[PDB]
Amino acid sequence: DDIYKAAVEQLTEEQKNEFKAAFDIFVLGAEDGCISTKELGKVMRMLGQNPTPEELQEMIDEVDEDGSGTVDFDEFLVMMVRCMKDDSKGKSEEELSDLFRMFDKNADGYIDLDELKIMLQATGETITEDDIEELMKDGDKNNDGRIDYDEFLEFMKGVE
Amino acid sequence: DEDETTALVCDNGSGLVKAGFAGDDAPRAVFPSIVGRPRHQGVMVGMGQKDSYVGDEAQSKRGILTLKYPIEHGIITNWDDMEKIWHHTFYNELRVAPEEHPTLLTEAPLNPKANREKMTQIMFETFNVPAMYVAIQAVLSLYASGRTTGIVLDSGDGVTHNVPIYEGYALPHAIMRLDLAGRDLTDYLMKILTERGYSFVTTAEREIVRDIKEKLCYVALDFENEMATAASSSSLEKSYELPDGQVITIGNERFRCPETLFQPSFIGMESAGIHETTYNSIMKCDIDIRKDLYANNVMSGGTTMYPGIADRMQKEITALAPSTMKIKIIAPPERKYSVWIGGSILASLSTFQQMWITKQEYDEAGPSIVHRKCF
Amino acid sequence: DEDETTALVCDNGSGLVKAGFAGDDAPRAVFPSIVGRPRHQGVMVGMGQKDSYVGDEAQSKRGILTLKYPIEHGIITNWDDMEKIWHHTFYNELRVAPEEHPTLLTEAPLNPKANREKMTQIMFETFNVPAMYVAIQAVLSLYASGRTTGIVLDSGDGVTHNVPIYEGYALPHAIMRLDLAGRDLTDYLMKILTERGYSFVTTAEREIVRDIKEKLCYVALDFENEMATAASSSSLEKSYELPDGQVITIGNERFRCPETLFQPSFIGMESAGIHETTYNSIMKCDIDIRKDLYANNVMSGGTTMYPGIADRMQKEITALAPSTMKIKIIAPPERKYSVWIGGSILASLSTFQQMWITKQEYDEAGPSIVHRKCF
Amino acid sequence: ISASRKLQLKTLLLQIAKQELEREAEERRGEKGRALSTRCQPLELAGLGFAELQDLCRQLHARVDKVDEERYDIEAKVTKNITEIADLTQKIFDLRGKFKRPTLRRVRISADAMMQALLGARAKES
Repeated sequence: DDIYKAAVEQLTEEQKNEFKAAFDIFVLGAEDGCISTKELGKVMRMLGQNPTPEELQEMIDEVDEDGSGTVDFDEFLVMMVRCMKDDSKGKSEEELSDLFRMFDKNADGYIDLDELKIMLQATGETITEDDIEELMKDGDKNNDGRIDYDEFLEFMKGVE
Repeated sequence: DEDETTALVCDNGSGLVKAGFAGDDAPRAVFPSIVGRPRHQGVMVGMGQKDSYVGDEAQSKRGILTLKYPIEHGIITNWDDMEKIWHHTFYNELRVAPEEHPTLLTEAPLNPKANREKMTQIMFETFNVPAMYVAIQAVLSLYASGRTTGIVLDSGDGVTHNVPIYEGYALPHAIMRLDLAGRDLTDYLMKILTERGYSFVTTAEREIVRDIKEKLCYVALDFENEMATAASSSSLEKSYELPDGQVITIGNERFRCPETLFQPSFIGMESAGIHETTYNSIMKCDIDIRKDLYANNVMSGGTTMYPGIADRMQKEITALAPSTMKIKIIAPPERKYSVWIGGSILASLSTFQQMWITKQEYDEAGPSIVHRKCF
Repeated sequence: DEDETTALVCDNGSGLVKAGFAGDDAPRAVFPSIVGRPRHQGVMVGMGQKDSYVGDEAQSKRGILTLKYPIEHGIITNWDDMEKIWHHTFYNELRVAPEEHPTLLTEAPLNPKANREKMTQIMFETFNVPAMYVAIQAVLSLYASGRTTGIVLDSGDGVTHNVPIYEGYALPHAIMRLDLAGRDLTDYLMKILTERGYSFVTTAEREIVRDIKEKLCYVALDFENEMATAASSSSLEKSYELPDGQVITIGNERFRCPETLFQPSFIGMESAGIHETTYNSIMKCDIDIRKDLYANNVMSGGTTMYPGIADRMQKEITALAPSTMKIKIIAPPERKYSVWIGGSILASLSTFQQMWITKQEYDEAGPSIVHRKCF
Repeated sequence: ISASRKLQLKTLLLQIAKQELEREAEERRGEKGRALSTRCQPLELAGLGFAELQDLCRQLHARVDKVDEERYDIEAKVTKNITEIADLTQKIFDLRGKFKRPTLRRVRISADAMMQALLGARAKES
């Protein structure tokens, strides 16, 4: 729901305006002027294909962080760059063990916030405690305050 | 045009063939398992006109064709016609040559061995496929449904298999195969529609009755209560528009035809129905297995696309089952398509890479190899 | 996870295994002496599934496993399964590598010497235990019960040993060994439950009957009176629930199973019963020993949990005994577990620290050392 | 924290854990070289006499037996922990599984192919 914004950060803006016009025809004949089910449907139809309104409304909700339920034009551009091949490859358990022995400098089987903090400060990017905090919390689904190893798989599942 | 040298998957039933690539969402195309042939003398010349039509071609030009099904009761009997369906399926809709792609085909474990041997042989000798596998429709149904344990009630076009699987193991002596399926329900409907004043006898008429059944019929969670009203009031009838502009309606026949699944005697079959077979498959399993199978009856395949069936089955098995015990039904929206779905899942598993028969193994062993390596 | 290199204590019988650390009050884990193996052909791919299951794993996955007991009437004959039971016990539940802790195992003195030699060998040659000590169950029973003197009545699942001890010394000529135990009582129950219409033959079914016995059976002080009552009234019937929702109602079979301990002919045994042998163990001792053994008849091990057993045994011995003499039975709550407790007590006694065989004396002498160092 | 920030945070974190894996491994490997020089110390062959070298070969062959044995014990233990990893990962993976199944779709018409089937020539960056 955000990685698409991260990818357009990597992509250009000419694609954004091409999708502006896209959205415009994606609602050519719309009921709501945004992409509901049938709007995305006529998108696929102009694409030469015929979709079902369920997955339509779902890709509508596949970005839905707040529960917005619809395709805002912003959320629209999100959904349209969702389909460009920008960042792939779904990082997971093996290299995550290789990296978790490090990320668990405490070797708990669980990344305490100590290691995550230090390695973020090492990341070179600006390090907020919103960073380290959200990262601890998303890792730690048991919410132990420490990112378990499989909670670390969660922590680095796919994030290219 | 594909981005991977993946396996191909085709659920070739007695009804329709669901075909696509392993690792994809669904089938790229679904074809009738039909090869059509003209039954009329031509008068105009330079009209094209094929000797035979396949799949959707067979139905699109059906007005003057007789339509035959190469597969019946789960088995291919006409291998030449299935090669034709496959050539079309693979090259025209999937846009793939099997020569470079492993191919997975499906059957029931109780179909004659000839089915698995001809499926394997056609793909290795007429398509030169690098590898083959013949899968269990019940297994594919369990992967699609999210289960390793349960009774798979596939209720297909030509046969119902009824097999208990526990922790990934078959309980094969407990399979209650039933000679009742969707194709028989269609023929039953044709006879009852005749009683109502609408006779159907030729292929075009037969394909329409199947279409009527698919859109108008339902099973009902309680057929007796449904009949009490359906037999008393026209408010329970539903209209169908025939291709020629005529209108046919169905009243309590709308659920009495599907009811055959709970009353096989309607088509002359010596059986008490699918819920009896579900129950007996559980009964023939050990007492420490039964609890998990009661809690996991799995519907898959078509004919499970009848409103009231999940509830009808829960009541019908609960009625035979011991008290205290919880009887539960799995009946996902991935109905009728779940076997294809399972096919894609199985073909693409890392754990399945060694289950494939390669062309070299086939050429050395001959077609009987499918009987020894697949399952 | 233990904070000291104390002895490991494991009482491995033909039924259950009680495992824990010396110096404690109770075993930390209890496992059945079972290794389970699948008896079905796998159907689904990527299902995991073990080649064998041990202890609680064997029972938990038993729906498709055949369950085997490595111990035959008190002797281990299957050491492949016992090294799995021991490895699981130590590695997964007691969280210990025996290499760092001495180990105490148990057995009757009339158990073939081959078993105590092999118990000593498994801990030294497979688990590299620094030391070993195979204990007498009767010794452990008296420590746990607060006695030095008394009769140990230990009918188990395998065999009944019946041994008198006075001032800590055994009177071995007075040991009355019988091939009469819970496994046979269970077999009798399976036959009489069959008489009532409930035939139990498969592993799941055999485990159910064993479970029925443990929860429903009793002996009663007076057998003739309990028999006559059960034959006259439904008031002595008790129900049991089975895994699939079936319910069995059991009448006099509830005490006819346990009755075999007094009536061994029920299982084809040439014996007068446990009370004749308890009585004879006292009788075969000198008259200046007998008075203390009569007053200290001590129950240990299981089957001693049947209500009416302490009173029937005291009454039968009293009936067989001379008048004037006071006969008393000790039947503590630490029943079925007291041998483990005795193991903990013995392993930790300062007076016992010289009784341990080290992995040096063992290696120099060989396996036969247990006969000279333990018993 | 917004999108691209979180992307960069976690990918740079993965790089940092890679660098810590590198430092840990180079520690381990320097330790290897040093410890190996320490245990199995190079031979002192110069000018050694005939029977001297006979007996020395015999003693170093006993040394072969010892060190081989012991590393092989470490090997067997490692194999036991290997089976342990395999079977516990199998176990938990199953506990993980029954719902863990990661899969791919293809109902995703990628926006390259999508926007081209839409725009033709106008799908230049699309």
